[PDB]
Amino acid sequence: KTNIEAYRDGLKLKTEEDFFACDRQYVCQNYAPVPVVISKGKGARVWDINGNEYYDFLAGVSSLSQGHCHPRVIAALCRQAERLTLTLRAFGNDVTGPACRFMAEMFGYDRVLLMNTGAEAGESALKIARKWAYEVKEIPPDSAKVILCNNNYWGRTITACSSSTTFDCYNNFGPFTPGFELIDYDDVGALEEALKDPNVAAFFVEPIQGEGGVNVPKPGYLKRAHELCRSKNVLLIVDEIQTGLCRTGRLLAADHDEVHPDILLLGKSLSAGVVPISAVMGRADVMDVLKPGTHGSTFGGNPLACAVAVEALTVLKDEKLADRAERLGAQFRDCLRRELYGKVPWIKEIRGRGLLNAVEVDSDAIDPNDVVMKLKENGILSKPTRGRVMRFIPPLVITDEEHRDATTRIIKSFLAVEEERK
Amino acid sequence: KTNIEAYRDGLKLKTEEDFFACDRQYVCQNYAPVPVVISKGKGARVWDINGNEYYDFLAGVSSLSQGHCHPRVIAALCRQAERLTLTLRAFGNDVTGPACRFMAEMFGYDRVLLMNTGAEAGESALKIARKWAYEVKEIPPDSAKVILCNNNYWGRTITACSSSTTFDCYNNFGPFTPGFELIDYDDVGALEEALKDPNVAAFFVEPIQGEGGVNVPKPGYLKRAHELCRSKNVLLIVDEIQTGLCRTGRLLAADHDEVHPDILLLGKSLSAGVVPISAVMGRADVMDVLKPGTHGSTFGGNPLACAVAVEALTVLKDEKLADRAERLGAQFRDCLRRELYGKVPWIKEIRGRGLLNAVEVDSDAIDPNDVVMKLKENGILSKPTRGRVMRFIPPLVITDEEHRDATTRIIKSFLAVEEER
Ligand SMILES: *Cc1c(COP(=O)(O)O)cnc(C)c1O
Ligand SMILES: *Cc1c(COP(=O)(O)O)cnc(C)c1O
Repeated sequence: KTNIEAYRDGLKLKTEEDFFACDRQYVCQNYAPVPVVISKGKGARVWDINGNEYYDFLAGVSSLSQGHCHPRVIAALCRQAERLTLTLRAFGNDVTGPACRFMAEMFGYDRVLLMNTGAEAGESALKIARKWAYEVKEIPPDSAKVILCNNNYWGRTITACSSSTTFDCYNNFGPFTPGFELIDYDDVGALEEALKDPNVAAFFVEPIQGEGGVNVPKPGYLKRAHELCRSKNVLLIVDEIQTGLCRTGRLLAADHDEVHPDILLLGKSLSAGVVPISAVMGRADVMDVLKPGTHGSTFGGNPLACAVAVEALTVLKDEKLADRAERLGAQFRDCLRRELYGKVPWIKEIRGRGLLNAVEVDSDAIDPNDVVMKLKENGILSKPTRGRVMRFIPPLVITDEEHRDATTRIIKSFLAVEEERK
Repeated sequence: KTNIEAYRDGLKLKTEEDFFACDRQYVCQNYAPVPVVISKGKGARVWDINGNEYYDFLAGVSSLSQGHCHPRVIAALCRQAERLTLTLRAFGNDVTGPACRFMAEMFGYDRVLLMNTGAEAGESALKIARKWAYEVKEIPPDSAKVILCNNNYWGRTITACSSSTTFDCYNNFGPFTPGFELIDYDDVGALEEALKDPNVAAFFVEPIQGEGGVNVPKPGYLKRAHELCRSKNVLLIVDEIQTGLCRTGRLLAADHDEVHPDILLLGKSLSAGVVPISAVMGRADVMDVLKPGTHGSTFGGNPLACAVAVEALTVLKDEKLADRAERLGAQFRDCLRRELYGKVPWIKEIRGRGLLNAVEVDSDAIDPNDVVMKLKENGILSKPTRGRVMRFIPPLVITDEEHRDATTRIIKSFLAVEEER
């Protein structure tokens, strides 16, 4: 009945290959997808166009923590969408303020800036940190530096490309925005050395590196980093777009170290995967550098996304998804270590916190894509990062039985690829 | 009651003032909003929390061309939202491909890249142009230049600030992304000189500058610019995020000059103001420089936004909103000119195309905000740009009866402010 449905009917796409070809012909070819055509999602499950069921073990890289099509989130979208979707922040409305209050109180910050994407949240935090460094720290104009880590990921703008160490992310996209010092991740001594520069405005870091391969730092990393930064009046910007909102077994992964970020970033599951909405939060004397006219966005803070975000955030609490991720995650890692370590020599490491988990394989010893195909053959959808880091990031709403079943299927896939190697 | 409704009820916010104080306390204060508290929108109209009606003459700066809460668009949102909203482009789905084909065919391009915001579309276009210049033009490493115009606006990223001449956009946000050459808008000679640098990858331009003040260039500008760029193998990137999608009385504002942009940007009304979705479109040999892993976005091309965009775009066609914009916009400029030129001396110029109109005032002879308040007294909601440029950007679905009424109301507001002068 709707225009997309009717247009699609007219195209007579029956087979999965009919869709792959449509995609190849008309869609900018900047992804290499897994060959599946998903048509429905609910909770931890998706179905392809043929009625085949899978567990979704990417979940939007932790954008779907609440599950696909969560009924409450969908009801809140549809109720608000019938009333009002967009005013701009040029006009007041009856949603944006309350939603920013809800977030401010939930995370403990004076001010909430709403943007659309995670990359926009990072851009906005860097602009805040620079303008603050210039106007409050009074460092010389154009000299602000931001420290970031090797293999960081914060998105795909030119400034993010300019602060990346991933070849594909920056190659042939220059010239680059200046002002970035890259240090190793999970290395406190290198941070301490970089903090000797009094031009540093901020250290920008992930509690666990997401795209970089689910890299879990050593105990105390973030606590120690924060102390170093405070002692130099340098802002700690913590990117929780992938790690935040219950994924690691706590509300924020920073909580594991009892760290309250000077600037916090949220996105992804902030909307339960329904619409793009991201947040930058911080104390008043930092956030208030963004005076009227100095920053903006058409859709940032639109009342529809705000309504969705408050529902999505409430589901996290009501369904105790932090406790669920903590419990199931510990079990997943325990299972895989028990049944795969030793028996599968080409597994380099099994790592994670909560339900942010990875199995790094040795890509010289095995074709990583065999594991991906095999997993799919056994009803598990995932996409690696860096070729060799297999990722297991299911929605947090995955039931005990679904998780047990999935774990069994996942173990079986690795063993099957190992058998096949013989 | 959904969570936002129950939470808000608990805050006991009754007056407009209660809402403004809530904003000042919790919302990052990077806007100076007009004092109205909008609760609902329908078509060209909105209502505040006390049930006062207004005409929306900002329309999301042309994000709501289809009106607030277009029933077909909202029905499309809701139907798709029950089925599937996000897969990532890491997995296929049954929506993204067909929506991109729909777009490719409607606008006549080989490849469609879907992103979320207008800024992201601009970023993506600059990346494509730079990479193409390096890989196809073979210009030296890090040497790509992009030409754009004074008073341009394409967003708020650091790289957008780095290429702005607006003090508030860029001030204290550096150091800046290199590789930009700013020239005057609506100046073909300046473009021709700038194109002498063989390291230019692209000229990035708006068919009418939006935030810059609804600056309508001289006849032939875009046509002449495209020819100069082709002469030098430079890409013409046309930002139609504000001007496109029937706003100026044509499908694309570029159509006024019969210009097919080498890279086209859409955004805003691409979703009828319902969810952020933006698009970058271009020929295959340009767009295919974005190889797997070289660009991405979590929400870019998500199925929900696709279903919305297709419905949004079908509305524009089905409701003949280009013809509506042409016809009403001409009637608007003619009435304002006839009743305001000569009678109101502080109006510098009345200008626009279609329903992208502006009235620039002289702010040494009048307070800009007096006009804005009298408009609001008279039921017309607008926000100027650059202080002195009043903007009249209603939804295109505004009825004949509603548009005559609004036109009377705006004329009455300028005349009342002149009387009070
Ligand atoms: C995915 C991601 C981003 C960027 O979010 P987009 O919404 O895709 O721009 C930023 N930071 C981290 C840690 C992420 O995982
Ligand atoms: C509003 C606008 C943009 C930016 O779009 P956002 O979605 O606000 O980032 C870019 N270009 C033009 C011409 C615009 O009017």
